[PDB]
Amino acid sequence: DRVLRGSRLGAVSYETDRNHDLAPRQIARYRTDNGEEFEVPFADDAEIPGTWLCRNGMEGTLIEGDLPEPKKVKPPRTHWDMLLERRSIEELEELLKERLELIRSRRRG
Amino acid sequence: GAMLDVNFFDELRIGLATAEDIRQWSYGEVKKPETINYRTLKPEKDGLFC
Amino acid sequence: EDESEALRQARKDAELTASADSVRAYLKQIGKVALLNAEEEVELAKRIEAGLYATQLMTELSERGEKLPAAQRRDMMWICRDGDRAKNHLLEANLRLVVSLAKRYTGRGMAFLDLIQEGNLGLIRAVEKFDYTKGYKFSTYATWWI
Amino acid sequence: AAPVTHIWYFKGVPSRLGYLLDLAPKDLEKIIYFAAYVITSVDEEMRHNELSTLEAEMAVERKAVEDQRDGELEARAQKLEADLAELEAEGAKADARRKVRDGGEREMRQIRDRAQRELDRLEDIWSTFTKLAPKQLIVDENLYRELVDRYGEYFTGAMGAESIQKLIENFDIDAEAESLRDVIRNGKGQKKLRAL
Amino acid sequence: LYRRVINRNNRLKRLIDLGAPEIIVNNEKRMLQESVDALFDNGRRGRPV
Amino acid sequence: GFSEIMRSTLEKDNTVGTDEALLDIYRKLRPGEPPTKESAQTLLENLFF
Repeated sequence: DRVLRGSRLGAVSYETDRNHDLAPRQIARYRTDNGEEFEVPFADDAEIPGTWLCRNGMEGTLIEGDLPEPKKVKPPRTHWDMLLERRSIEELEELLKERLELIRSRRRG
Repeated sequence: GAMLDVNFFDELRIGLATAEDIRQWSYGEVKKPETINYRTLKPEKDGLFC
Repeated sequence: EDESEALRQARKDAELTASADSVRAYLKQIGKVALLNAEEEVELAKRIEAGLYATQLMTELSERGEKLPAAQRRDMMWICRDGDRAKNHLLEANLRLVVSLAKRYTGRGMAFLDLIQEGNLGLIRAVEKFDYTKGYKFSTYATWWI
Repeated sequence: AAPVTHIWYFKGVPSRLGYLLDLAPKDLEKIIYFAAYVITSVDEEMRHNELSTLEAEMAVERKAVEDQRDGELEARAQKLEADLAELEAEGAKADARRKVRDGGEREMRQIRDRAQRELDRLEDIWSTFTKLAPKQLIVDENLYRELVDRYGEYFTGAMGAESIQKLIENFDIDAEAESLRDVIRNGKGQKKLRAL
Repeated sequence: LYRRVINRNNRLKRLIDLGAPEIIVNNEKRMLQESVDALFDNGRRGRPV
Repeated sequence: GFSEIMRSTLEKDNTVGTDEALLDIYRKLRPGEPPTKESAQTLLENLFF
């Protein structure tokens, strides 16, 4: 019960498109693992991050020898962990000896 | 050839594009099936509208 | 009749059909393995836990460990393979339960096969966290996760 | 996460993948939609000498098959003499005292029927392994699994767009086009039209 | 269509990294293949989406 | 009896037996499902009656 008037979620300004001066800027050279190089022009006064998500789609590091060592998290949950939270070492060793005796009796009896 | 399309053309070559051309055209790899944040109506990170 | 390989050849030649609908293809695929009872589930769960402890013990004794005897290392690898064989067997047994549960969440939004796949992933989690000493049936625990 | 075939080069009025690889579209839909395995590669010399060694293996296995068959025959003769002893010494009908004889006879007939069917199975898998070749489809999953877990050497075989990519990998257009030029030079009839 | 391809690709990656039997992974790969074919030409092979 | 067409088809039938007809009906109408002697017993009686 209205008029179909659409608008994309974003504004359109118009200022002076001058290219004679800009802000000064650096260029950081990022490198992924598979021999790729990438250039990302940051500004001058900009804290350049040691890692970066590259255009290729993989997390590339910075080519300067920073060596940040971010100390990543543990692998979340294993089947061994879900076994160990409900069993104990001696009971698992008991079932291990049970299956060892069964494979022995199947092998030579 | 041309990429800024100055209306000075003499050919239009079609071709069967390889994966090395596909990942050379693209600017970033989309990796999430999201379009727009439901509350602030901003384009989501790493979505189809990032 | 019931013999002389007429009906047998008919069933065999009708088994090797196209079945272009992917749901019918997957259902004919999963209607293959034999269903189990509680004793088979008990046996497979014990074999899975034994194989998991054996491969964790071999992971422990791999680094800084011991050049084990040949029989001990060989049957250690045997138990390590048997655990994964039992796990694949249990998942392939209960695929049909995942299908029978996910037949009812259809008709709204998602397609059928995606619901089947998400049920399969929940069944993976249920067979990872299932316990046998509580004396219950496997469907009783697995329905929650699925 | 896994390769995918473009639909314009698989499902056309000429299927271009089928014309390139010389496959039937009925077979191509079975390959790239996970309905049938396809032999992507095979060995020659390993098959050449294990032809002799594995036919010796096959003769050994079929000898053991026939040993179990005549063991079933001997057990049938033992149970048949037991039926004779429990039939032709007491008071019974002359047809009812041979009803167990006919039951044991039909039991031996169905036992050798089962034995001949698995004999046909072993002959089939051996002949198929001898006549193995690339671009060959293998329907009947059980036969492929038996062939793989017996002869995991000598060949590889996959199923799907990865296998199609392997077939396009192991491919030369020069010798294929030269063979096709030879066929349109010398051939006749239907094969000339197909080669064109 | 893009969301269906993204969903099934992420689920296939998770199934491969998780370690699943051949039936589930084969069905997931044929699902991804059918989704990309439906993206490029819906209604070409089989029932249209 | 009078129909030359019907007697020509009844000679060109190449199939004798009710179950022999039922397995052909089931294998051509079903195809992709293994036949059994209770399914063809019920399939035709489900379709038209």
